[PDB]
Amino acid sequence: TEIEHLVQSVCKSYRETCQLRLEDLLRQRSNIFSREEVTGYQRKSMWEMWERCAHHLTEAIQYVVEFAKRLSGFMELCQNDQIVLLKAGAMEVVLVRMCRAYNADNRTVFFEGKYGGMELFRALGCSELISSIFDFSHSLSALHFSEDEIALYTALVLINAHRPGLQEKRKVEQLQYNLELAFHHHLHKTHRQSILAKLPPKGKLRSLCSQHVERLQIFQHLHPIVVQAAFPPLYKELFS
Ligand SMILES: CC(C)CCC[C@@H](C)[C@H]1CC[C@H]2[C@@H]3CC=C4C[C@@H](O)CC[C@]4(C)[C@H]3CC[C@]12C
Ligand SMILES: Cc1cc2c(s1)c(-c1ccc(C(=O)O)cc1)nn2C(=O)c1c(Cl)cccc1Cl
Repeated sequence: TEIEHLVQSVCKSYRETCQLRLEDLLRQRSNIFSREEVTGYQRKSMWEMWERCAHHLTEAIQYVVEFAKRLSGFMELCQNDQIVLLKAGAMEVVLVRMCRAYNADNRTVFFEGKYGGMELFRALGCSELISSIFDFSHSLSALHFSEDEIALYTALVLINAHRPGLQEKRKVEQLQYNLELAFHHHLHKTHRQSILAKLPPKGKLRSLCSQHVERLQIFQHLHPIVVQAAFPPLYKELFS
């Protein structure tokens, strides 16, 4: 019963913070940037595409923070542990969330109101990183994640008692074990335990996210965006 309540409260936090509705993303699959619109994005300055992408990624991060803040027990952790878990996992969650807005049939992503391929981002000059982000979304797309699966799986991406630097490791372990039981219970109930052998290897998500954040840091160093900072303790760890 506590476990059914936890499934309900994780799914509710996800629903309130998912940013884009799955029904909207699936309906808009036929709404694809024209050749003319793609060329318009490619001709934009590296620095304007950077400003647009940095602002979208900031907002995506801020929704993952509100998601974490609404997870049962997260706000009862010490601030040090909250920041450790968000600093390690918030961008891993953004990259997982991306698969909902990715169409494997044509290798497009929902960006600024329509679907486009990775060639939309040509001006940024990051083709190998962007290709690795699209390939990651392409792998995840094969799971056909349900909304509840993405919610419980992303909760576990964040609530990981193995992150270095935790001060109350036993408190994070308690949350982790309850979220693992919630997730395994839900998969059993839905006859979806077969996704467990297909989830990304932990190291893949960590290295891809580490490369992504390092690229964002390089862009931010060369051309700082102004951030609407909502979570000062976490902002202070990423920006300088
Ligand atoms: C490496 C940097 C400079 C470039 C990254 C380019 C691409 C991969 C970025 C730029 C804007 C990003 C999107 C911004 C917002 C969201 C909404 C979120 O709900 C899921 C991920 C998603 C859909 C992001 C996917 C990745 C994305 C499309
Ligand atoms: C694990 C994390 C990575 C990451 C986080 S958290 C944040 C962030 C954002 C907002 C707040 C807040 O207080 O509103 C707090 C944190 N930005 N960010 C980045 O990689 C990033 C981005 Cl998205 C854009 C430009 C430069 C950079 Cl470095």
